[PDB]
Amino acid sequence: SVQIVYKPVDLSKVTSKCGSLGNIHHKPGGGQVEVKSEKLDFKDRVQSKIGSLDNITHVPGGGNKKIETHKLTFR
Amino acid sequence: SVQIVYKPVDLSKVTSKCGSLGNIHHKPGGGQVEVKSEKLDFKDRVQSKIGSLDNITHVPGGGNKKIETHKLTFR
Amino acid sequence: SVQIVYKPVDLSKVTSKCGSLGNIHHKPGGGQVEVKSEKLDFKDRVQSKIGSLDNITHVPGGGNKKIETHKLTFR
Amino acid sequence: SVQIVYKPVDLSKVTSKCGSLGNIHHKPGGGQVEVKSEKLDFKDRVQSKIGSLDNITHVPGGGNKKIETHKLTFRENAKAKTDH
Amino acid sequence: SVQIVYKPVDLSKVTSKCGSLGNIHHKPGGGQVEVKSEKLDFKDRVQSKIGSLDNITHVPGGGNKKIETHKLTFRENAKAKTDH
Amino acid sequence: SVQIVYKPVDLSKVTSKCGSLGNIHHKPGGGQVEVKSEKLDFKDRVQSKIGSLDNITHVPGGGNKKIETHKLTFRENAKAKTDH
Repeated sequence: SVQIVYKPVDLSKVTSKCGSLGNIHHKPGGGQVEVKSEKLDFKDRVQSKIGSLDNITHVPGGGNKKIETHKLTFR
Repeated sequence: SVQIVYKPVDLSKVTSKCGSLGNIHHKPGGGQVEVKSEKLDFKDRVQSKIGSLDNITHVPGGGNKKIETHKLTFR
Repeated sequence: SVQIVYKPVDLSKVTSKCGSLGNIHHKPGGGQVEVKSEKLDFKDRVQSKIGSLDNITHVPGGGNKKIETHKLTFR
Repeated sequence: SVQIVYKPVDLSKVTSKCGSLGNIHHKPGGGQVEVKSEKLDFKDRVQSKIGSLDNITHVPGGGNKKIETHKLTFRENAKAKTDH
Repeated sequence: SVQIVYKPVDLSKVTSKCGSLGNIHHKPGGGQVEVKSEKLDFKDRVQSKIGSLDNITHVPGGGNKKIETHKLTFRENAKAKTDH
Repeated sequence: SVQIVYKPVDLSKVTSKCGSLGNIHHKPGGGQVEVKSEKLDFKDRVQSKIGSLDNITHVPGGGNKKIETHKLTFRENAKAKTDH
């Protein structure tokens, strides 16, 4: 007489938390920004920021791969 | 006499939380921004931000893959 | 006599939360933005933001792939 | 309980006088201006100017400017909650 | 309990006088201006300017400027909570 | 309990006088200007300027400038909690 019980239990959790989570920003814009000139003159490939607020999250990551295999072979 | 009981249990979870989640921004616009010139002159490939607020989330990621296989072979 | 009981159980879950979720923005427009000149001249491939508010979510990601295969073979 | 008295007073006096603002007086007594062009060839996205002799005025001045701002803020409350 | 008296006073006197702002008196007695162009050849994204003798004036000045900002803030409250 | 009295007084006297600001007087009696161009050849993203004799004037001055700022803050509260 033969009895096989195959009863594995998976309660696991796989989680990613990526980028900006749960932050508090209080009054971040304040105070003077003054740019006084005669000429501003920007040519090829210029990036300029004057008194700007800029929140960027770039998330190429945070991916999850979960692989499971079950084999019972009886002969 | 042979008895096989194949009863695997999966209660698992696979999760991505990606980008900007649950952030608080309180009064982020405030203060003077002043740009004073006789000329502003912007030519090829210029990016300019004056007093702007900018929230960007780019998420190429956060994908989930969940592969499972079951075999019972009896001979 | 042979008895086979193939009864695998799947209550698992696969989830994506991608982009901007549950964020709070309170009075984000505020303060003076003043741009003051006798000439503004923007030419080829110029991007300009003056006092603008901008929320961008781009999500190429967040995709889910769930694969399961079940084989019972009896000989 | 709460008493707010908001009684700002303006009694200011502003005076401006301007004689001449931004006039063009244009009294050429003689001579000439000559602009000759003969074999021009302009193609994709050309901007061109030949023989500029403009008389131009921009006079936003002479007057006085006041910016005046008041705010009284009483018990401004904000509350923000995130849970996940 | 709470008394706010907001009684700012402006009694200021502001006086401007300007004689001439930003006029052009173009009064040439004689001579000449000549601009001559022949075989000009302009293609992709050319900006060009040949022979400019403009008289141009920009006068935002002469007058007085004041900025005057008042704020009174009483019991401003912000509260922020994150849980996760 | 709480009494706020906000009584700033401006009694300022401000005076400007300007004679001439930023005029062009242009009375050439004679002579010449000549701008000759014969075989110009301009392509991708040329900016060019030839023979400039412009009279240009920028006068924001002459008047007095004041920036005056008042803030009174009574019991401003901010509180922030993060938990995870």
